[PDB]
Amino acid sequence: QDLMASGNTTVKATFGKDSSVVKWVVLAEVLVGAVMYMMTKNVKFLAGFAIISVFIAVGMAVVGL
Amino acid sequence: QDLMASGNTTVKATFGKDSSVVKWVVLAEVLVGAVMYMMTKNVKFLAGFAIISVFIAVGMAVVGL
Amino acid sequence: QDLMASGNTTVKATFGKDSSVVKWVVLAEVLVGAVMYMMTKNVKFLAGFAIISVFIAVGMAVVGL
Amino acid sequence: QDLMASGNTTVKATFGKDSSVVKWVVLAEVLVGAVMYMMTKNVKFLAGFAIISVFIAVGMAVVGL
Amino acid sequence: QDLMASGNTTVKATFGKDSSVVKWVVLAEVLVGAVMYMMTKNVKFLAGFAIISVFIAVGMAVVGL
Amino acid sequence: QDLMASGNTTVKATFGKDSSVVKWVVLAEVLVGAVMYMMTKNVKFLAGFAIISVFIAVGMAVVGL
Amino acid sequence: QDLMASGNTTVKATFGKDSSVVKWVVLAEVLVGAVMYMMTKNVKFLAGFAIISVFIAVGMAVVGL
Amino acid sequence: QDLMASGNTTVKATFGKDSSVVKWVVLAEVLVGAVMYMMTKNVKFLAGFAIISVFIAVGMAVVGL
Amino acid sequence: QDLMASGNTTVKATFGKDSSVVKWVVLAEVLVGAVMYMMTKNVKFLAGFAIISVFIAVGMAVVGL
Amino acid sequence: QDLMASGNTTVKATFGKDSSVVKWVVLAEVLVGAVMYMMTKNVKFLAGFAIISVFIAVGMAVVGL
Amino acid sequence: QDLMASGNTTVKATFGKDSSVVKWVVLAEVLVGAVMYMMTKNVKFLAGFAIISVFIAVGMAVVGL
Amino acid sequence: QDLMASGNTTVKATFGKDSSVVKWVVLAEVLVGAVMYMMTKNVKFLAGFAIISVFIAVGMAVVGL
Amino acid sequence: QDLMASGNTTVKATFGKDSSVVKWVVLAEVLVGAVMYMMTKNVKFLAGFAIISVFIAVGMAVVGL
Amino acid sequence: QDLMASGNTTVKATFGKDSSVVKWVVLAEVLVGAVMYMMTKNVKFLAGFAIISVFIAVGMAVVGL
Amino acid sequence: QDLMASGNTTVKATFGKDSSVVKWVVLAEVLVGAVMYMMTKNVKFLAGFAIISVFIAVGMAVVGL
Amino acid sequence: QDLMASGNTTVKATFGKDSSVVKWVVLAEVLVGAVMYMMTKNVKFLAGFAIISVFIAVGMAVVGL
Amino acid sequence: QDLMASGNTTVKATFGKDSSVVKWVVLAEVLVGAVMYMMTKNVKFLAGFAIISVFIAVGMAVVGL
Amino acid sequence: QDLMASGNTTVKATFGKDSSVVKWVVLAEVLVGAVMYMMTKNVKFLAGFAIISVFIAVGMAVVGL
Amino acid sequence: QDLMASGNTTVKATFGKDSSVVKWVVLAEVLVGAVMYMMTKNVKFLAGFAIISVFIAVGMAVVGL
Amino acid sequence: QDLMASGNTTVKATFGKDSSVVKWVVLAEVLVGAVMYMMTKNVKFLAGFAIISVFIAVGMAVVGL
Ligand SMILES: CCCC/C=C/CCCCCCCC(=O)OC[C@H](COP(=O)([O-])O)OC(=O)CCCCCCCCCCCCC
Ligand SMILES: CCCC/C=C/CCCCCCCC(=O)OC[C@H](COP(=O)([O-])O)OC(=O)CCCCCCCCCCCCC
Ligand SMILES: CCCC/C=C/CCCCCCCC(=O)OC[C@H](COP(=O)([O-])O)OC(=O)CCCCCCCCCCCCC
Ligand SMILES: CCCC/C=C/CCCCCCCC(=O)OC[C@H](COP(=O)([O-])O)OC(=O)CCCCCCCCCCCCC
Ligand SMILES: CCCC/C=C/CCCCCCCC(=O)OC[C@H](COP(=O)([O-])O)OC(=O)CCCCCCCCCCCCC
Ligand SMILES: CCCC/C=C/CCCCCCCC(=O)OC[C@H](COP(=O)([O-])O)OC(=O)CCCCCCCCCCCCC
Ligand SMILES: CCCC/C=C/CCCCCCCC(=O)OC[C@H](COP(=O)([O-])O)OC(=O)CCCCCCCCCCCCC
Ligand SMILES: CCCC/C=C/CCCCCCCC(=O)OC[C@H](COP(=O)([O-])O)OC(=O)CCCCCCCCCCCCC
Ligand SMILES: CCCC/C=C/CCCCCCCC(=O)OC[C@H](COP(=O)([O-])O)OC(=O)CCCCCCCCCCCCC
Ligand SMILES: CCCC/C=C/CCCCCCCC(=O)OC[C@H](COP(=O)([O-])O)OC(=O)CCCCCCCCCCCCC
Ligand SMILES: CCCC/C=C/CCCCCCCC(=O)OC[C@H](COP(=O)([O-])O)OC(=O)CCCCCCCCCCCCC
Ligand SMILES: CCCC/C=C/CCCCCCCC(=O)OC[C@H](COP(=O)([O-])O)OC(=O)CCCCCCCCCCCCC
Ligand SMILES: CCCC/C=C/CCCCCCCC(=O)OC[C@H](COP(=O)([O-])O)OC(=O)CCCCCCCCCCCCC
Ligand SMILES: CCCC/C=C/CCCCCCCC(=O)OC[C@H](COP(=O)([O-])O)OC(=O)CCCCCCCCCCCCC
Ligand SMILES: CCCC/C=C/CCCCCCCC(=O)OC[C@H](COP(=O)([O-])O)OC(=O)CCCCCCCCCCCCC
Ligand SMILES: CCCC/C=C/CCCCCCCC(=O)OC[C@H](COP(=O)([O-])O)OC(=O)CCCCCCCCCCCCC
Repeated sequence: QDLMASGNTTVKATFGKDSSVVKWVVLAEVLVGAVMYMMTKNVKFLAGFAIISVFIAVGMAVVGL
Repeated sequence: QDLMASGNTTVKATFGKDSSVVKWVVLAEVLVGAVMYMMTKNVKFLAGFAIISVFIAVGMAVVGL
Repeated sequence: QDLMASGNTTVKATFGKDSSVVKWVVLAEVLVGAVMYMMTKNVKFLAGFAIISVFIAVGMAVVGL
Repeated sequence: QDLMASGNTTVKATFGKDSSVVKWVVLAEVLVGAVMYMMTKNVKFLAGFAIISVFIAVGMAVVGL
Repeated sequence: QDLMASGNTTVKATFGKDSSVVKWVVLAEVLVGAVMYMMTKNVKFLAGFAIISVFIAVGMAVVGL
Repeated sequence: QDLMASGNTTVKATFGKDSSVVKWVVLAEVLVGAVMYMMTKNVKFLAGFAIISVFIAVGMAVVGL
Repeated sequence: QDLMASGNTTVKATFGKDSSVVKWVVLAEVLVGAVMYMMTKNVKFLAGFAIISVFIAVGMAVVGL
Repeated sequence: QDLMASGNTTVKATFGKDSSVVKWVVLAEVLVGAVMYMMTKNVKFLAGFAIISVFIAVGMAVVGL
Repeated sequence: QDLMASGNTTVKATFGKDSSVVKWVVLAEVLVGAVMYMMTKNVKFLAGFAIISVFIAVGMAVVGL
Repeated sequence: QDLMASGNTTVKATFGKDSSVVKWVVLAEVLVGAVMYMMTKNVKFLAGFAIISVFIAVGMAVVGL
Repeated sequence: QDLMASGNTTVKATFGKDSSVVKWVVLAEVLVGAVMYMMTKNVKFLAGFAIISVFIAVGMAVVGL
Repeated sequence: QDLMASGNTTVKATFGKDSSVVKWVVLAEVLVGAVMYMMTKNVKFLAGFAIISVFIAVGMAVVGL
Repeated sequence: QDLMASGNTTVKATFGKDSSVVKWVVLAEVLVGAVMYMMTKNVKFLAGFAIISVFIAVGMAVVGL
Repeated sequence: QDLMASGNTTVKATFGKDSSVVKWVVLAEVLVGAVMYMMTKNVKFLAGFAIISVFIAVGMAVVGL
Repeated sequence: QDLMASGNTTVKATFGKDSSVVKWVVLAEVLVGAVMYMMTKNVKFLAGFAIISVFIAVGMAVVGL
Repeated sequence: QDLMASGNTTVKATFGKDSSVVKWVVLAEVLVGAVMYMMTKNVKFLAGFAIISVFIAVGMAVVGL
Repeated sequence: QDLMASGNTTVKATFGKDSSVVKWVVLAEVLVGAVMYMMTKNVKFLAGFAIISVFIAVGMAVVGL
Repeated sequence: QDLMASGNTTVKATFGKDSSVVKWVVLAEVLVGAVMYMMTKNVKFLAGFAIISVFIAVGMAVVGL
Repeated sequence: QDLMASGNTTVKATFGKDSSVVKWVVLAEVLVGAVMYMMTKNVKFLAGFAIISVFIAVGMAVVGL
Repeated sequence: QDLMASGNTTVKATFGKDSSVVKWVVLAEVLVGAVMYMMTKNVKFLAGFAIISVFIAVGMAVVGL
């Protein structure tokens, strides 16, 4: 008797591991990092996209959708 | 002579430990954390999904539904 | 010559220490706290369910139903 | 020559210090306070049942039934 | 010798668990919630249809028509 | 003996899943979001139309008209 | 038996993909961005008109008017 | 059946490519840059008017008024 | 044998699609919107006359006078 | 057989495009904007009289008095 | 048949281009600017009276009283 | 028919070129500059009273009271 | 054959342009404005007596007593 | 034939230019300003009594009692 | 014929130049200044009691009670 | 006829020159200064208690309680 | 021939300057002010009893009983 | 001939200087201040009980019961 | 003739010097201070429980319950 | 007659010296210190867990639960 069971499918494909939103977030990270590195010359901005990637992976395994 | 005993079943499966609402809350946490980390570069946002998980567990054992 | 003595039983089992209404109130507290913590990142919301629990206990001993 | 002297007994046991109505009023106070605290997070609602209790005591000593 | 026994049938099918009025009430809830969420951006409006559903169920079991 | 059975058809096509009112609500959401994003520059307004869409779907399956 | 079918045409041409309101919103974005960049010298304001454009496109395909 | 078609002309000549407001914005940029360069001696302020100019051009071609 | 058939003509020209009352209502809307926008500076008042117009159209087609 | 046709003339000259009320509204806008700019130093108040002007024009063409 | 034509004269001399209210507004601007410059040492306050002057001029030509 | 013409005299002598308020503002500038120079040893504070003086002069000629 | 012609004189001097009632209304406005300005510090109260004056003038010319 | 001419004298001396009420209003202004300045340290409160004084003067000349 | 002339005496001695309320206000200023200086180490708080004193003097001469 | 004359005594001994509150303020100053000097090694913190002392003296002579 | 002259004495001592009712009103004012100040921390409540006192005095001199 | 003289005694001992109500008000002040100081860390809450005490004293001397 | 004398006992033991509420307030202070010190590293939070303790003592001696 | 005596036990074991919350606070301190030391290389972060420990001890002895 679960009254919100009908939506998982949609959610899983719009906000999920294989979805467009996630790729847009990672693309934004790349561009922000490049623009900041040009202005400050600080190496901490060259790792940005890596730490996010691993993070997202570890996250989606805890939800189990 | 308990007059609201008939509903527990439904409640327990719609708002419970094994329910879709809880997974949607945790998914929202992941996405909010990623978007905030991209804009501020602050590490406090990388722990978000963990502290929530433990919290929910400790909560559902106190209700005992 | 008490004219409302016949109802205590029912009341005590519908609005009492061992009743479904109380568990629904505590469950609502858990869910509200999680949703608020996700949006504000403020630790005051992680204690909610504890303070309510003790409160209810201290209350039901003063009524003595 | 008091023409309403016959009823005190009944009144004293239905609307009195040791009566069911008073316990139902205090129980309602507990429940209202918990539900309001969950929605507002304001501490003024955690004192409700105390101030009522003392109040009722001081009242019943002035009537002297 | 029950003088209003003839009507239950009609009532049970016009104002009952399986009736059109109940579905119209739940539909109104959905639409009101969507319109309010668009104007305020407050999440309390996304739960509306669930709490009503459970409520109606628990109600119709107490009447026993 | 259901006395309001004659109207479902009309209702289902005027206030339903495939109806004009729903599309006008979603269009209003798009426009409100764009105007607010221009003035505040806050990303929470870029998700508006998605969360509403899923919501409506999950709603219309619970009514079953 | 749809009772509001007569208006779509008008709506689609006044609040639509090819309408004047949308162009006025995008023009406002350009001007706000220029005035803010002059006062703060922050590059985040140089992307404004792009993100809005894509957004509107993705929106109008979900409504399907 | 476009109900706001009558205004484009006026808008296009008051808030447009060939309008006085745009020239006042660029003039303000020149003056702000000179005053800031005098106080800080930083070369980033000598490019201000160029980047704005190109920006406005690219903007007005996307609106197509 | 319709006993009120003689009046439609008059009604249709005094309270109708092409009548003076409707234009006075729309004129009042324009003036109220301008006066409110001057005092609050809120954009919701700039759409008033549009939503009314479409509304009236959709209405007069349902009456069919 | 239009029973309110006699008044348009008067209305059109008292509440119209060429009327004193409209000029008083625009004058009030100028003065309010100046007084607010003096106290806050915010540029949004320097555009007030323009947006109103265009608005009124677009309005009076939809009424067609 | 203009019913408010009798007042323009008075208005034009009390709230107009050559009126005392306007001079009091500009005087207030001068004094506010001096007091703020003394406390912050920020040059943006030295232009205040100029931008207001031009503004008022451009305004009074659009009203045409 | 100017309805606020009676006050200029008073205003001109209380908030004017030859008034006490202006001298108090300039005196405050002197004292603030001395106290700041003692703590920072920065020469920009030794010009304060000059730039204000010229400013006030140029201001009072634009008001023409 | 006008049956109420005898009273105009009296009316015109008791409720008229040159009458005591009007001066008492304007005096009340002055006092209310001062008391409100002292408590709120809002400038809208400093214009009160002006707008009323013009209003009364424009009114008495429309009656023509 | 003015029927309320007998009272002006009294009014003019109780609610007038030379009356006690006006002095009490100005005294209240002084005290409110001092108490607010002590708590906020904002200079806008040091001008209060001046602006009121001029205001009252300009008011009493328009009434002409 | 002044109807509130009887109270000046009392007022003048309770809310006046030589009254206890004024001394309590100045004492509060001293204490607030000391406590704030201890926490911030900012010299603007060492002048507080002086500026208030002069202010009160200049005020009481304008009321003339 | 001074209506608040009865309290001076109490005030003068609780908030006065010879009172405990003043000594607690000076003690707090000593402790804050020592803790700050330990962390920054800046000599400006070694004068704190002196400047406060003189200040309080000069203050209490202006109140004259 | 005054037909109600016999009662003044009684009235003057029950509702008068030296009567118990007046003291009860002033006592109520004190208590209300204290309770409100405790809950809001707003200084306007500390003046209550003073303004009432003067008021009553000025009132009883106008009646002359 | 004072008709309410019989009650002063009772009033004076229930609502008076030496009464329980006053002590309960002061106790409430202490507790409210402590709870607020814990949450905000603002020193204004540490003076609460003092200012009330003096206030009550000054009040009871004006009533003279 | 004190009508609320019967309650002091209860009050004195529930809201008093030796009561559980006071210990819960001090415990809350300890926990809040520790959590804040962990996040900010500011020493002002290490004194919290001391200043409250003394405060409560000084308070309970002024009430004298 | 202590009305909240029933809860101490629970409180003492959930918020106490031997409780899980305290250990979680100290664990958080360790982790925050390590992460900060890695990024800044400042030795002040290596003492964190010690100062907290002593603090908590000294606190729990003052409450005496
Ligand atoms: C729906 C369409 C999505 C389209 C995705 C394309 C994204 C392209 C973004 C490129 C922007 C580059 C701008 C930039 O680098 O400026 C630097 C600023 C730094 O500002 P700050 O650190 O000084 O406060 O950086 C910032 O502060 C933030 C600016 C960038 C944030 C906006 C992008 C958010 C999109 C996230 C999508 C969420 C979808 C639900
Ligand atoms: C029923 C369908 C549920 C679908 C669940 C999908 C959720 C996907 C959400 C992704 C949104 C990402 C937006 C974002 O990151 O923006 C950042 C903002 C921060 O705003 P602020 O901190 O500046 O005030 O973040 C915010 O402030 C909050 C924005 C996100 C909150 C909306 C999500 C709430 C859904 C909870 C479901 C409750 C169900 C009863
Ligand atoms: C009879 C069936 C009971 C079913 C119980 C299931 C409860 C599940 C509730 C989950 C709701 C989550 C919504 C949420 O978190 O939104 C946050 C808002 C906060 O609003 P605000 O602070 O901005 O004013 O939060 C709020 O403001 C309040 C929203 C939640 C209140 C509704 C729940 C009340 C049920 C209490 C039952 C009483 C029974 C007599
Ligand atoms: C004879 C049988 C008695 C049974 C007693 C059981 C009582 C259980 C009550 C639980 C109700 C909880 C509902 C609740 O908390 O909602 C909050 C509202 C607040 O409304 P508002 O503040 O926004 O106006 O709260 C309210 O506004 C008031 C709602 C509660 C009032 C109804 C209870 C009155 C019973 C009193 C008995 C009198 C007997 C003569
Ligand atoms: C017999 C045919 C039934 C047809 C059912 C279709 C229902 C469709 C309703 C859609 C209406 C949407 C309007 C809306 O969302 O406006 C918001 C307002 C909120 O007003 P407020 O909160 O500001 O006071 O919302 C409101 O305040 C209430 C407006 C909606 C209430 C009217 C619907 C009641 C129908 C119930 C049927 C009962 C049958 C016995
Ligand atoms: C029947 C014809 C329907 C036609 C549909 C076209 C809708 C087009 C709407 C475009 C309006 C844009 C205005 C806007 O963005 O202003 C922002 C405001 C925000 O106000 P606030 O947040 O500051 O209180 O936003 C608001 O607060 C709300 C303003 C918009 C609400 C009005 C639209 C409601 C239509 C819903 C239709 C219901 C049908 C039953
Ligand atoms: C119907 C005729 C439409 C005419 C369209 C022409 C638009 C031209 C607008 C140019 C305004 C430039 C002003 C400006 O840049 O000031 C900056 C402010 C920023 O304020 P803030 O960030 O400090 O709160 O910016 C703001 O905060 C917002 C100010 C701009 C908002 C007003 C424009 C809204 C028009 C939207 C049309 C909706 C139609 C339904
Ligand atoms: C309608 C008439 C328009 C007249 C146009 C003439 C503009 C002349 C402006 C010259 C101002 C020079 C002042 C200056 O350089 O000071 C520097 C400050 C920097 O402040 P900050 O960086 O320290 O926060 O700079 C600033 O922070 C901003 C100060 C300048 C902003 C005001 C100009 C805005 C006019 C835009 C017109 C919009 C029309 C809708
Ligand atoms: C026949 C003799 C006439 C004597 C004329 C002398 C008038 C002197 C009036 C001075 C009253 C000042 C009181 C005041 O300022 O209080 C403010 C209140 C505001 O109340 P609110 O806004 O909070 O609802 O303000 C108000 O709300 C209204 C209070 C004032 C209204 C009473 C005056 C009406 C007289 C009009 C004469 C009509 C003759 C037919
Ligand atoms: C008939 C006898 C008249 C006696 C005149 C003596 C007046 C002495 C008044 C001194 C009061 C000082 C109180 C004070 O400064 O508190 C500040 C508050 C501010 O409140 P807020 O801004 O936070 O809403 O300030 C306020 O909000 C308003 C409080 C003061 C208003 C009351 C005085 C009104 C008297 C006007 C006389 C009218 C006669 C018709
Ligand atoms: C009738 C008896 C009068 C007794 C007079 C003795 C006054 C002694 C006051 C000493 C209080 C010291 C408290 C203090 O310094 O705290 C600082 C706060 C600053 O708060 P903030 O700036 O952070 O908002 O400071 C504040 O924000 C304000 C706190 C002080 C305000 C209360 C004193 C008002 C009394 C005025 C008397 C008016 C009589 C009508
Ligand atoms: C009623 C009992 C009074 C007991 C008096 C004993 C006072 C002992 C205080 C010792 C505290 C030492 C703490 C310390 O030095 O920390 C440094 C901080 C500096 O903070 P910041 O500069 O980084 O913002 O310093 C601060 O920022 C401020 C912290 C100290 C302020 C609290 C003391 C105020 C008491 C004043 C009494 C007023 C009575 C009405
Ligand atoms: C004949 C015996 C008289 C005995 C006199 C003793 C009076 C003692 C009164 C103490 C009551 C304290 C209660 C209190 O402070 O509560 C605050 C409320 C405020 O309510 P609100 O502002 O939120 O609407 O305050 C109020 O709203 C009003 C509550 C107080 C009003 C009742 C007192 C009226 C007595 C007047 C005597 C008239 C005799 C003809
Ligand atoms: C007859 C028996 C009397 C018993 C007296 C014992 C009193 C004990 C009270 C302890 C309550 C502590 C609660 C507290 O501190 O919460 C803080 C709130 C602040 O709320 P806010 O500022 O956010 O609106 O604080 C408040 O807003 C107000 C809450 C406290 C007010 C209730 C106490 C009133 C009793 C007055 C007695 C009057 C007798 C006629
Ligand atoms: C009846 C049972 C009582 C049980 C007592 C146990 C208390 C344990 C409390 C531990 C809470 C720790 C939470 C915490 O430290 O979070 C920090 C926040 C700071 O918030 P902010 O400064 O950012 O606005 O801190 C806060 O802002 C406030 C959060 C803590 C306030 C809630 C505790 C109040 C209880 C008082 C009892 C009154 C009884 C009448
Ligand atoms: C109920 C389950 C509890 C689980 C306990 C496990 C705690 C593990 C925490 C590890 C987090 C490490 C994150 C970190 O080091 O980031 C550094 C930031 C510094 O931020 P800032 O200084 O730049 O403002 O650090 C911060 O600013 C603060 C981030 C850490 C604060 C969150 C932990 C609070 C838990 C307290 C429990 C209270 C229970 C009532």
